[PDB]
Amino acid sequence: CCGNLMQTLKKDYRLVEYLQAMRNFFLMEGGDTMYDFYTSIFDKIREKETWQNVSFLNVQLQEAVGQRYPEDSSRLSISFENVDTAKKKLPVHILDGLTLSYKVPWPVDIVISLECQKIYNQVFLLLLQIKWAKYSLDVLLFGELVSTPVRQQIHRMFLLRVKLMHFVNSLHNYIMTRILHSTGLEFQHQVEEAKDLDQLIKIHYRYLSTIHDRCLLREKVSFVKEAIMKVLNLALMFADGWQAGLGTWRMESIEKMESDFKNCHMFLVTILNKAVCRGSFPHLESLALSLMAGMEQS
Amino acid sequence: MPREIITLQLGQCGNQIGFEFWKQLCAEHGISPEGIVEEFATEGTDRKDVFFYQADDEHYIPRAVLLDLEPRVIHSILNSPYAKLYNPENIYLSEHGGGAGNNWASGFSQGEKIHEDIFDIIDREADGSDSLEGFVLCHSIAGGTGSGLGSYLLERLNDRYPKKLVQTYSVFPNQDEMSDVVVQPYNSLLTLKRLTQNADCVVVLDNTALNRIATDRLHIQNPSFSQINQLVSTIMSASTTTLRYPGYMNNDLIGLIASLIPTPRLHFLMTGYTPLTTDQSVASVRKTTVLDVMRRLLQPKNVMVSTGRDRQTNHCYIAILNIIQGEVDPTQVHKSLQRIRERKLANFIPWGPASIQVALSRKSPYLPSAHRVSGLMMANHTSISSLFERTCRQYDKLRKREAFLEQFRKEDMFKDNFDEMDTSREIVQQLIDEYHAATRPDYISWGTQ
Amino acid sequence: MPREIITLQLGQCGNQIGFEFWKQLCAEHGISPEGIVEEFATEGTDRKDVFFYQADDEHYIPRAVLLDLEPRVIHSILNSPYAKLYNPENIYLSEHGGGAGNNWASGFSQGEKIHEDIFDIIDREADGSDSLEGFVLCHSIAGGTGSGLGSYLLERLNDRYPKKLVQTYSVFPNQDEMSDVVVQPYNSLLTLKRLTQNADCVVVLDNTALNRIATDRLHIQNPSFSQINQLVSTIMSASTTTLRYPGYMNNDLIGLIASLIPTPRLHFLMTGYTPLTTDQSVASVRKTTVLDVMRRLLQPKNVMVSTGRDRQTNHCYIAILNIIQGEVDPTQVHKSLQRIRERKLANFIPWGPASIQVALSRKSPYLPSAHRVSGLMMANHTSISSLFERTCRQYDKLRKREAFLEQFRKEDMFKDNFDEMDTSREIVQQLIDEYHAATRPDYISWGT
Repeated sequence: CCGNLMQTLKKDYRLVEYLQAMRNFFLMEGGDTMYDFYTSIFDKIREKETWQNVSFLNVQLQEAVGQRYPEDSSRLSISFENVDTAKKKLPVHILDGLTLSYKVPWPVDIVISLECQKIYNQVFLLLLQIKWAKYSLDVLLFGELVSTPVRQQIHRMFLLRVKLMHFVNSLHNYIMTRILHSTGLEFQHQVEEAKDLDQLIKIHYRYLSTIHDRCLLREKVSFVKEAIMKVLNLALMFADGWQAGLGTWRMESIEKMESDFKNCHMFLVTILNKAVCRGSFPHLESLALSLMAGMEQS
Repeated sequence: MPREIITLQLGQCGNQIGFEFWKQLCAEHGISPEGIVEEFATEGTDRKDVFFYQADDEHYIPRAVLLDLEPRVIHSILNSPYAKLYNPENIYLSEHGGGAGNNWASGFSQGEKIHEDIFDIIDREADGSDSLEGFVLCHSIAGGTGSGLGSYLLERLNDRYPKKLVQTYSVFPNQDEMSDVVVQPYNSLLTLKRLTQNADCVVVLDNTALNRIATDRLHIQNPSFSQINQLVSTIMSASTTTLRYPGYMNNDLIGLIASLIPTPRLHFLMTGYTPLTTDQSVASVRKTTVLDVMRRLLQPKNVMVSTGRDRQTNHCYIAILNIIQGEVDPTQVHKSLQRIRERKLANFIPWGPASIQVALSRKSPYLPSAHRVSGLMMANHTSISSLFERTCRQYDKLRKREAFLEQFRKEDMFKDNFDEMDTSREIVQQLIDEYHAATRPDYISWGTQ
Repeated sequence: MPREIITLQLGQCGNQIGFEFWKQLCAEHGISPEGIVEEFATEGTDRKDVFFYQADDEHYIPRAVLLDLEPRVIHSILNSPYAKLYNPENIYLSEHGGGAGNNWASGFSQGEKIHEDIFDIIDREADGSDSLEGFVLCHSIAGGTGSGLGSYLLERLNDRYPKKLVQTYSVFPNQDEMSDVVVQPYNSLLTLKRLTQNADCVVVLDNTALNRIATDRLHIQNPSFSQINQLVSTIMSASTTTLRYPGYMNNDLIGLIASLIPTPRLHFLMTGYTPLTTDQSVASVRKTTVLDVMRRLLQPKNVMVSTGRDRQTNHCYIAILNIIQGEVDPTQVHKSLQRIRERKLANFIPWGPASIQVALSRKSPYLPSAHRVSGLMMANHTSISSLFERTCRQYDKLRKREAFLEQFRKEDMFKDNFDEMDTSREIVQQLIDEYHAATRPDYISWGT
């Protein structure tokens, strides 16, 4: 009976297709379309255009999805709430008002619960913030800095930007590949092994719990989450200075930003060391090692 | 949407490289020589609009521009089976067909003569490009046609797209062969001038180094120019696999290159490819691990650049990006990076943080991969200055003898003086010194007056 | 009953344009040049009674009147296979064959000499029309014969059909081609005068824009005057297909033009077409999307009006209607509207509701389309004022300079002065200002 039920669920309710769509949208598996999307979003933020318009954001999202995934374009919906930038000082946190929704049919909506949908949306929001920071660092054009006369200071600021970009990219790659990609492969394998609907529900819940743990959402990592937020805020300030260019970023300000980055890196390393010695996040040691990987010991 | 890329093929060598690139891309994507998708190309996951345009409902045309000052190569390309692959409106051929006479200045003047036609082609391709990032120039620096046309293309791309990035596939002259073109170092100098002033990134492809790599890695005793072009086309295919197979990383050019280019002047990139196999050695599927892959990539026999052994300068890698394509275990990637760091397999700049970035990518589904895992290495290594220093030494050796300069003196750019060559030599000297400095902690003050 | 349209062909150039228009309509409706329906013309979905009359129980004749002051074009039509398309009682050919000498006044005087005959022809065609809506004049405004004869035709349509609409096709001179008609600015003035006073709607066709489209879109390196007239006739056919091929919407001329004419005087319309393909370029079926079409339509190279760069007027669209003919997917239309709105491809009047209307129409089964999907846009755009302002400035410059007026001075309309040209220039200037006003909230009073 359970085999017949699982076969019916797989064939008629496209459960695997729904999970693939979740990967495309929540996990940004549609990397080309989501890349163009997040690049347009970061450009709108850089252009100081109104991005906090749910209608504008939803129109751009529907156009992006309809270009590459027209069938999925009708089930995905995005809403945008204006994030109070005064409270959320990190430019990545401007996106915290975005709410992505995916139309899950019955009876699959029993599997993709509102709490499941909330977790997926939280993961999507985290990925969007990471993509926003990534684009902000990648889109930093050297020509924006070329206007300032201090060639040596400009070069030092560019090298500090390069180092910060390498660090942030390393963190992003850790999350995407070592956390997100590995957990996606594990989830796909577990879903392939799912024998019954209750087993499938448990597998999905385990996947979600693993993401939530790796997303530092547990209270036990609240101090770690805050430290990560501090480092992300430093990265956002660096991206803002890069967008302002060296003409606005004076050598004193570039040196100050480099000092703040180094201090944040030292603090993060100390926090990671304390956590590893506490044994609470041994998997983060590889992430901690990766974040200290290739960073010069200042 | 894809970021469309216009490919600029300059001179005889550049046009041959472009033709072989388009052939390889067509084969990998299942595109017919007429631009029609082969029935086997069922994986609609590739972004053709990045590199190809549709000429009709069935024909995909490469976003490639073939520019030559000599008609022989363009006519040979147009007489090949791949004549229908490229959009004909993006092909500018010099009416005089005489080439540049191995004079960079003559090639530049020919580009100026075809400036209107070339920029009309470029604009037509830009309107045919949904999200044109910039232009990719394929040319040789040693000849007249590929070098001068490359300088012209760089100038016109800088003029038309001054806010857009310009990447080039620049074939550097063979440094181990005695060039019969005594003014080749002058031509090379003019090309380096244009790359410094009007290009944003110049990938130096030394035909001597290409032959050496073919010998050591491909087991090709005498690499032909066609074989070098096929190797370059394979490299381009591997670099575009992430465009044809979208994935977790390197989904955009700016995201890919941001980590590699710390300063605007430090735009000289070294490349690496994996797996490197001889055509005969496809047979044995070695269970290579990500660590094993990285180890094989680290062999100088597999590096497509022959940097000299400088004994005085502790040349080091400024930055490394490893793009890995195929079946990759993330834990294996992590262990590979760990082993690379632990083994100190790469020397980094002493003046800043530097590492080997590793990207794992899916392979293109339309191109059958003989390897479970494939990889591209992008690296910034200070030993590339030894190539630049060698080019500078060759320029100084030719300029000091005024050898074969009369062919350049026929062209207005070099008719009265060689000041463009001397400025190119000075810029290349400063670049070499900075690259040597960039291997040193004093790189913080490198390039300061 | 269908809203029949009478086609008025004026002067040598106008008669050539009308002949090519009737040829295109016949090809689209499967009508032979002799007036016989081709066996392939099985799609009875077209409204032939709008544009054609039956000459006999079997032969459908275009409702076209060919009037010229030069015998070359009219004689070529009467010696062509299309000799039977036109009503012979509606064909006036000057015995002298000398034309108007590129003088609008001579063409107007020739029209005046055939005024009685022309209005008798128009009335006969109206009685042969079950529900004649009005007269459509096909002419060039730049020559002498076609311009003056066009003004005469507009006057006679106003006299004979004062309650019926009178549309004119007024060809503005090519600004990139040297016009052989030196009096073209005077000719343009006379045509603008008649459009203001005796025509109800003037579609401005700038030969400069037609040439630009021929070069970039039709791949015509040197568009001939005949080629320019055939391009204009093709554009008019594509824009009128929904009148000639009846469907769910735009089944009458007045319903079509109502949205286009904000004021009775502000009747100067601009046209656009997308996707544009040359007849020769049929080989490569470009998968043009409705969104791609709409994006191309916003390009000035695709606008059928060559407007100067006016820096003073914030030119905007007063209204835009896109008539799309052929196989159209509603989802593609939706994507096109989305792309147009997102890209802000049209700025509208602030004084009334305005949008880019999209009509999807089937293509004529009898006319081979070089484009899998094609569309004509008819739009009222304030940038048309820059074309109209340029025409007005040229008119004023010619009248003030009496340039090429000596050929016109032989005719009474221009014999003593060019005051009619100067008043026409002033009216066209007011029209330009109103179109600029039509971009502004004061558009409610535009054309006053």
